Amino acid sequence: AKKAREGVMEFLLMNHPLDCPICDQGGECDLQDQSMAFGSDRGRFTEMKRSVVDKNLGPLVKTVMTRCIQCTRCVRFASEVAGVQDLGILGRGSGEEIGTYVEKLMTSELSGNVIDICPVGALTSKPFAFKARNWELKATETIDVSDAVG
Amino acid sequence: TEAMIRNKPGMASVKDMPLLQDGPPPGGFAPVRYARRISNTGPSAMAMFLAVSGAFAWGMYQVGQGNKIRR
Ligand code: SF4
Ligand code: SF4
Repeated sequence: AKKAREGVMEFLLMNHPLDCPICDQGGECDLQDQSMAFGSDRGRFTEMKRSVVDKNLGPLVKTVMTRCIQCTRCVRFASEVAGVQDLGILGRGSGEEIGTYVEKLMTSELSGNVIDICPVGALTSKPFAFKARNWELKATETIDVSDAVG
Repeated sequence: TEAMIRNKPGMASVKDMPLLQDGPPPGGFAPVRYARRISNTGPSAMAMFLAVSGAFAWGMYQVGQGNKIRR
């Protein structure tokens, strides 16, 4: 089991760009916290990682699909929970790219939660562009008052 | 990585990596002294008393002769 986990966390960090310093979700990252806990301490891949252009997904979700690991979590969230069906896993192989095939802002509300859904920095809040870090933020378990769902 | 940081053109293998870091030269350094080499080659117990006492015997004779000249 541990060798299988290390194997996979090497593949994920293989074509993944070294964007952790410039990644908005640098501290709060499943990939960083699984590599630093279950993945191997070193990487043997020394070649040309694949890179992906940044899709325009609107004024909410800043997208850096190079970081994205193509786990498909968001393309499932938009199809099922958000129910708008705009995101897609275009292409096959390493060339897999997540996002709308035509430039299409995620017109759906409830589609800003894809950032919390995303286990990787790729999909991040564009309003919270880089303004802070996962460790600076003091958290209060407040409620919301915008809409009456509370 | 670690085979793209320490290149050494060729080398056919992950071993034989350059590995040039600081250390003693081949054959170590010189034998360094650590003991207390305090040389006691000074005037002995005598030769210091006999230099002093020789003076307070000839020099005092000279004080006497100078007192005779002054008188
Ligand atoms: S998601 Fe961002 S912070 Fe996490 S490993 Fe990838 S580049 Fe680094
Ligand atoms: S949730 Fe994030 S990491 Fe997963 S496929 Fe979508 S963009 Fe890629």
